[PDB]
Amino acid sequence: AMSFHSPAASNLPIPTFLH
Amino acid sequence: EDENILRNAVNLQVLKFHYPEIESIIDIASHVAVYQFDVGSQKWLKTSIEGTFFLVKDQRARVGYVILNRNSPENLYLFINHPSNVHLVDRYLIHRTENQHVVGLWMFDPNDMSRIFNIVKESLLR
Repeated sequence: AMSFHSPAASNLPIPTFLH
Repeated sequence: EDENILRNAVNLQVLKFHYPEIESIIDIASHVAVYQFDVGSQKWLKTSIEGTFFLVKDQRARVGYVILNRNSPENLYLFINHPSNVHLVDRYLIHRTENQHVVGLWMFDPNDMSRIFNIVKESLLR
Protein backbone atom coordinates (compact mmCIF):
# COMPACT_ATOMS: atom_id res chain seq x y z
CA ALA A 1 0.00 0.00 0.00
CA MET A 2 1.39 3.38 -1.09
CA SER A 3 0.32 7.01 -1.12
CA PHE A 4 1.68 10.30 -2.45
CA HIS A 5 11.21 19.10 -23.17
CA SER A 6 10.00 16.96 -20.21
CA PRO A 7 9.41 18.04 -16.58
CA ALA A 8 12.29 18.04 -14.12
CA ALA A 9 12.32 14.97 -11.89
CA SER A 10 11.61 17.23 -8.90
CA ASN A 11 8.06 17.79 -10.23
CA LEU A 12 7.02 14.14 -9.79
CA PRO A 13 4.94 13.20 -6.72
CA ILE A 14 6.75 11.27 -4.01
CA PRO A 15 5.57 7.68 -3.39
CA THR A 16 5.34 6.63 0.26
CA PHE A 17 5.29 2.98 1.37
CA LEU A 18 3.39 2.03 4.51
CA HIS A 19 3.67 -0.86 6.98
CA GLU B 1 -5.25 6.42 -42.03
CA ASP B 2 -3.28 4.32 -44.53
CA GLU B 3 0.09 5.87 -43.63
CA ASN B 4 -0.57 4.99 -39.97
CA ILE B 5 -1.30 1.35 -40.89
CA LEU B 6 2.09 0.93 -42.60
CA ARG B 7 3.78 2.82 -39.76
CA ASN B 8 2.36 0.42 -37.17
CA ALA B 9 3.44 -2.58 -39.27
CA VAL B 10 6.99 -1.19 -39.34
CA ASN B 11 6.96 -0.30 -35.63
CA LEU B 12 5.87 -3.84 -34.71
CA GLN B 13 8.90 -5.29 -36.53
CA VAL B 14 11.25 -2.83 -34.83
CA LEU B 15 9.72 -4.02 -31.56
CA LYS B 16 10.00 -7.72 -32.39
CA PHE B 17 13.65 -7.23 -33.41
CA HIS B 18 14.62 -6.01 -29.95
CA TYR B 19 11.98 -8.09 -28.13
CA PRO B 20 10.97 -11.20 -30.06
CA GLU B 21 8.43 -12.18 -27.40
CA ILE B 22 6.22 -9.17 -28.31
CA GLU B 23 3.14 -10.28 -30.21
CA SER B 24 1.25 -7.08 -31.05
CA ILE B 25 0.78 -3.37 -30.34
CA ILE B 26 -2.29 -2.50 -28.25
CA ASP B 27 -1.89 1.27 -28.39
CA ILE B 28 0.70 4.03 -28.77
CA ALA B 29 1.66 7.42 -27.37
CA SER B 30 4.41 9.73 -28.63
CA HIS B 31 6.93 11.76 -26.60
CA VAL B 32 7.00 9.84 -23.33
CA ALA B 33 9.80 10.46 -20.80
CA VAL B 34 10.78 7.91 -18.16
CA TYR B 35 11.69 8.59 -14.53
CA GLN B 36 12.93 6.29 -11.78
CA PHE B 37 12.43 6.66 -8.03
CA ASP B 38 15.65 6.28 -6.05
CA VAL B 39 14.24 5.23 -2.70
CA GLY B 40 17.80 4.89 -1.40
CA SER B 41 17.65 8.68 -1.62
CA GLN B 42 13.89 9.46 -1.74
CA LYS B 43 14.46 11.34 -5.00
CA TRP B 44 13.13 10.92 -8.50
CA LEU B 45 15.73 10.74 -11.25
CA LYS B 46 15.06 11.44 -14.90
CA THR B 47 16.43 8.70 -17.14
CA SER B 48 17.97 8.99 -20.59
CA ILE B 49 14.92 7.17 -21.96
CA GLU B 50 12.57 9.35 -23.99
CA GLY B 51 10.69 8.33 -27.11
CA THR B 52 7.61 6.58 -28.43
CA PHE B 53 5.63 4.47 -25.98
CA PHE B 54 4.01 1.25 -27.18
CA LEU B 55 1.57 -0.70 -25.08
CA VAL B 56 2.10 -4.31 -26.21
CA LYS B 57 1.06 -7.84 -25.38
CA ASP B 58 2.99 -11.08 -25.03
CA GLN B 59 2.49 -14.13 -27.13
CA ARG B 60 1.00 -15.30 -23.82
CA ALA B 61 -1.14 -12.11 -23.80
CA ARG B 62 0.77 -10.57 -20.90
CA VAL B 63 0.49 -6.79 -21.07
CA GLY B 64 3.53 -4.54 -21.12
CA TYR B 65 5.05 -1.46 -22.68
CA VAL B 66 8.13 -0.47 -24.68
CA ILE B 67 9.69 2.95 -24.99
CA LEU B 68 11.85 3.09 -28.10
CA ASN B 69 14.50 5.59 -27.01
CA ARG B 70 15.22 8.60 -29.24
CA ASN B 71 18.58 9.11 -27.48
CA SER B 72 20.47 5.80 -27.44
CA PRO B 73 20.19 2.09 -28.29
CA GLU B 74 18.92 1.51 -24.72
CA ASN B 75 15.14 1.05 -24.86
CA LEU B 76 12.86 0.00 -22.00
CA TYR B 77 10.51 -3.00 -21.98
CA LEU B 78 8.50 -3.62 -18.80
CA PHE B 79 5.48 -5.76 -17.97
CA ILE B 80 2.37 -4.55 -16.17
CA ASN B 81 1.67 -7.54 -13.95
CA HIS B 82 -1.20 -6.24 -11.80
CA PRO B 83 -3.52 -3.35 -12.75
CA SER B 84 -3.41 -1.79 -9.28
CA ASN B 85 0.37 -1.41 -9.75
CA VAL B 86 -0.31 1.50 -12.15
CA HIS B 87 -1.58 4.83 -10.84
CA LEU B 88 -2.33 8.16 -12.45
CA VAL B 89 -0.88 10.74 -10.05
CA ASP B 90 -0.82 14.42 -11.08
CA ARG B 91 0.59 14.54 -14.65
CA TYR B 92 2.35 11.17 -14.36
CA LEU B 93 1.67 7.46 -14.69
CA ILE B 94 3.35 5.82 -11.68
CA HIS B 95 4.15 2.14 -12.13
CA ARG B 96 5.12 0.23 -8.99
CA THR B 97 6.57 -3.25 -9.28
CA GLU B 98 6.33 -5.06 -5.96
CA ASN B 99 9.14 -4.42 -3.45
CA GLN B 100 9.49 -0.63 -3.78
CA HIS B 101 10.53 -0.48 -7.44
CA VAL B 102 8.86 2.58 -8.95
CA VAL B 103 9.09 4.17 -12.39
CA GLY B 104 7.15 7.19 -13.63
CA LEU B 105 6.05 8.09 -17.13
CA TRP B 106 5.34 11.55 -18.49
CA MET B 107 3.39 11.78 -21.72
CA PHE B 108 3.68 15.03 -23.66
CA ASP B 109 -0.04 14.92 -24.46
CA PRO B 110 -2.31 14.73 -21.38
CA ASN B 111 -4.93 12.81 -23.40
CA ASP B 112 -2.51 9.95 -24.07
CA MET B 113 -1.96 9.62 -20.32
CA SER B 114 -5.55 8.99 -19.27
CA ARG B 115 -6.31 6.98 -22.42
CA ILE B 116 -3.32 4.65 -21.88
CA PHE B 117 -4.25 4.29 -18.21
CA ASN B 118 -7.76 3.08 -19.18
CA ILE B 119 -6.38 0.79 -21.88
CA VAL B 120 -3.90 -0.67 -19.39
CA LYS B 121 -6.70 -1.38 -16.91
CA GLU B 122 -9.01 -2.82 -19.57
CA SER B 123 -6.21 -4.94 -21.07
CA LEU B 124 -5.77 -6.62 -17.67
CA LEU B 125 -9.49 -6.77 -16.87
CA ARG B 126 -10.58 -10.35 -16.23
